[PDB]
Amino acid sequence: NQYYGTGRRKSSAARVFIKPGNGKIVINQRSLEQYFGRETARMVVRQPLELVDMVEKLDLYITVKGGGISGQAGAIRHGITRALMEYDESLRSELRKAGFVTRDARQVERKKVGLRKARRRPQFSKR
Amino acid sequence: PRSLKKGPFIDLHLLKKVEKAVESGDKKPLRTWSRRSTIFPNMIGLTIAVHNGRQHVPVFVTDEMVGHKLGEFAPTRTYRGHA
Amino acid sequence: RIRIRLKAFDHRLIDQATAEIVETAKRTGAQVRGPIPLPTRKERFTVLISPHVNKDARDQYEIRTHLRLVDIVEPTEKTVDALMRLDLAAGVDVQISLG
Amino acid sequence: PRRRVIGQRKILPDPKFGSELLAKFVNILMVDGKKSTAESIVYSALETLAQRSGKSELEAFEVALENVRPTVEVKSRRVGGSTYQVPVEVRPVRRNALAMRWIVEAARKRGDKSMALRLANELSDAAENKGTAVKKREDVHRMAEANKAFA
Amino acid sequence: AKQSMKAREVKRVALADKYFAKRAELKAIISDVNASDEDRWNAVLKLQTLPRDSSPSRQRNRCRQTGRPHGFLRKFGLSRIKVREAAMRGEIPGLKKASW
Amino acid sequence: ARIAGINIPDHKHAVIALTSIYGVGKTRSKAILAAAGIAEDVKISELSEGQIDTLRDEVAKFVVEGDLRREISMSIKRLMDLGCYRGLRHRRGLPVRGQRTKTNARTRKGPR
RNA sequence: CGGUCCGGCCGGGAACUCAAAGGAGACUGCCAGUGAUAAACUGGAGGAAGGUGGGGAUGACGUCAAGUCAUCAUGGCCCUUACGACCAGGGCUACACACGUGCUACAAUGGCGCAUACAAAGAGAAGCGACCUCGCGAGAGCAAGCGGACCUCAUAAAGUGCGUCGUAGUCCGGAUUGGAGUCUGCAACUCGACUCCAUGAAGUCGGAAUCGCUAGUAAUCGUGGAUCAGAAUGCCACGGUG
Ligand SMILES: [Mg+2]
Ligand SMILES: [Mg+2]
Repeated sequence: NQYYGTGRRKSSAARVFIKPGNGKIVINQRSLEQYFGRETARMVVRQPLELVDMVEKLDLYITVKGGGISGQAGAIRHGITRALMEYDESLRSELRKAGFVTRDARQVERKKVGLRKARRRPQFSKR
Repeated sequence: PRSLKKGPFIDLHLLKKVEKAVESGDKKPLRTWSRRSTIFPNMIGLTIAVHNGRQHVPVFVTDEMVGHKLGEFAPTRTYRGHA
Repeated sequence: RIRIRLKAFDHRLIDQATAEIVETAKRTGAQVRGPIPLPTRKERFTVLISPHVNKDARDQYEIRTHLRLVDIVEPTEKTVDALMRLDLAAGVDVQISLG
Repeated sequence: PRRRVIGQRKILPDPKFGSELLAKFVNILMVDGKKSTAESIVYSALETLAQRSGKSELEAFEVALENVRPTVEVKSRRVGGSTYQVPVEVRPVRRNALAMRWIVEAARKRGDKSMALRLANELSDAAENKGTAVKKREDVHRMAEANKAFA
Repeated sequence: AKQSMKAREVKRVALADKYFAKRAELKAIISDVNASDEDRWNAVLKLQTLPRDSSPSRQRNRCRQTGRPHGFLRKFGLSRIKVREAAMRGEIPGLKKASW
Repeated sequence: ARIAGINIPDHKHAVIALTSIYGVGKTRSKAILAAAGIAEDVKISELSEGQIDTLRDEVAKFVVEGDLRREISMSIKRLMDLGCYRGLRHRRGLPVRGQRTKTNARTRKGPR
C-alpha cells in the first residue's frame, strides 16, 4: 500500500504516506484542523485530492518539518502530488495541468553588503 | 554602582588627613585631589578644597551628604550660556 | 569503544587520512564502522578593506572546519598500536577516544 | 522596461469558491501580509451582502463591480514641467483591477465598527450605485471627458 | 604602532598575570555574602592601592603585528587591514573569499 | 463617585477611574483593587457604595494627589537650594540625566 | 515489526528529512511561426527547473595632483636636557543652532492581557553556563553537562482561537523627572545598560522638495553574529509572512 512522496517548498519538507481508504488525513500527529490554523492552508493541503476525487476514498499520514505555515503548508501539497502520482501515474497530467507538480524554488536572497535588506538601499542624501 | 557589601572608597591618605583635622581642631581647608572618592560622616564640619584641575574649589560639607561622591559638587566645564 | 575524531579543512586530504586508518584497521583487525562525516562548521567574517575612510569596501570570508568520526567498536591486540604508530600527515588533527 | 516587455502573471484560483476576480480582490485588499484576516473580513462581508441583496455572492460582487466600473485612465504624459495630462481608455483587466482597488479604498475611507461592516455597507451602496466608488468614477470621468480638444 | 604605547600594553600583561591568585580570592571573598564587613573593607582598601594599570579590565586588546587599537579580532589577533593581506597572501589555513 | 477628593467618572471601568488620581499609574490601580476586593471589569456604577469609602480610606496608604504634588515641589526646591548638579540642571530648563542639550533638548527648551 | 513507564527509551534498520563526498542533470536539446532557406525572438511539449534556471565574488586601458605619510613602510625637513618620555584628574559625551540617516508612534489590520503554533544559521574552557532555592522585576546564592548533530545562549513572533476596549492626547504614544536596587569592570555626579513603583512630554500621516525598490523582491515580525569588563535605533547575516 503506502505510496510515498517528499514534498518541499521554502525551507520546509513533507513526507506523505498515502494508502487506500477514507480521508483520515493526519499531520505531524495532530489532525489537519488542529495542525493548520489559517483555514486557507487547510485547503492547499486538500487541493490535490480534489483534482482527482480521493478527498474521501484514500487515507494519508504526513509529518512536515521545517519553515513555517508560510510554506510547510505547501510542501504537503507537492508531496501529496508526488505520491498521488505513484498511485496511478495516469494522474500526472491533471496534476501537472494545475501546477501541483512543480517544486517552487522561490527561496530568500542574502543581505548583500552595503544594501540593508537585499535590494533596498540606504536613502541617498540629496546633494 | 558598587556592591552593598564591598564598602566605600575613601582614600588611605584622605582618611589620615581628616583624622588629623578632627583631633587637631583646625579651621584651615583640607585640600584633596581625589575625585571618585565617596563621603564619610566624620567630615561634617570641615572645609574641603577639592581639586579638578582649574582651582581648589571649596566645599563646606553639610550633614546632608554621606551616601554619594564628593565630586558631584564640583563640575569641570565652564559654561553658563551661549551668549 | 575506541574512536578517532578527524578535524581538517581539506576533503581531498581528510579522506586520505581516513583511508590510511580504516585500511590499517581492516588489515591489522576488523569490525570497522567507516567514516561518518559530521556537519562541517563554517564561520563567516566581514572585513573592511578600507585603510582610512570607505564604508563600502567589504570582503566576506569564511573559515571551514570538517569533522569526521572513525570508531572501531571491537579492538584487537594490534588495532590500537597500528592506529597509534601512524606517521600522521600535517594539517589534520586527531582526537582519539579509548573508553 | 524599454526592451523587456513581459506578460501578466498568474494568481492562485482562490480555493474558497474559485474565482480570479475574488483572488485579485483578496490580494489587493490585504496589506502587511495579513491575507488571513483580509480573507475573513471580505468573506464575511460578501456573505452578508449575499443575503442583503438576494442574489448569489459571486454574481452580486460581479454586478456591483460592473455598476461602478470605470472606463478612462487620466495619465501624465506631458512633455516636460508644463502640465499636460491625457485621458485614455482602459484595458479590461486594469479596468477591473482599478474598480476593485477603488472599492477596497472606499472600504478604508468609510469607517465603522469593523472593516467587514465597512465593506458590507459600501458594497450595499455600490449595488445601487452609491457610496464612494461611483462618486470617484463620476469625478474622474467628468474631467476626463471635458478635455477632448487635447489629444 | 607607537613605541610608547607598545610597552604599556605589555606591562599591563606582565603585571596582570602575577596578581591573579590574590585578586581571584579577594573577588570570591567580597562576592560571597558569608564574610565580615571589616575584613571586606580592609581587603578592598588593600586592593585599591595595588598598581592601577595592573588591572585585567584596564587594557585595550592591541593588535599583534601592527598594534592598531581598533578592529582587533579574537580569531586572528590582527586588525582588518593586516588580516586582509594575510588571507590574501594565503597564510591562514582555510581563508578563502566566500559566497553563500 | 468621588474617591480621593476627585470625582472619578462613573461610566468608566474602575481601574481607569482610579488611575485618574495623581500618584497612581496602571499598576497601583490594579494592586489596590486586588488588595481591597474589586474586580477589574466593572464600572463605578453597579458596585458596592460602602466600597467607595473603603477605597477612599485605602488610598491613604501611600502618597496622594496633593501629597505627591507637594513632595515633588519640595524635592525640586531642596535640590535648587542645595545647588548641586541636580538643582543647576533643574532650575534652568534642561535635562539632568546627561542627555545632550545640543540637538535633542526639544521638550526642555520647548518649541523653537 | 516488538516490548514499552507513552516517551523512539532501545531491539533494529538504512526508504526517507537531515550530515558530508563523488555525480546524472537545462544544451536552443525539440517540435511550429516570424526572421535573410541565417543568428535570433515568440509561443507549446516534455520537464524539478526554459531560454542566463535562480542569487554571490570576479571591477577591462584609463578619469577624479580623488582619500589615508593616523594600520604599515617610506627618499628628503624636523625636534636630541624636548615635538621624546611619566602617571593621576578632566574633556572627546558640550551648545541660542541648521543638516544626512534610522529607530520610535499617529491608533479599530491598532494597543491590553489569557490557551497555541511553525525557522535557518550561528558562539562557547580567564568559557558557554541546564536545574533548584528567591526576588512584582533586574539578578543574588547553590550550582549538572559540554572544543559540543550531545548542553547552554533559545517556550521566537507576526499567525491562530477567545475575551476586552470604541474613536478619545486615547488603557495610543514611553520620552523628561525624584528615588530604589541589579549586571558589570579597582571607580558610573561629567558618563553605561537593565529593572520595576510613581509625573506620563512631544506627536494625532507632516510644504516645497525627496529616496528606495520589477518577486519570494518591496513592506512587516522576531532571532543570530563580530567589538568588548558591560556600553547598538549603528554594522553584518537568518528565516517567517507576503
Ligand atoms: Mg520550454
Ligand atoms: Mg574592555
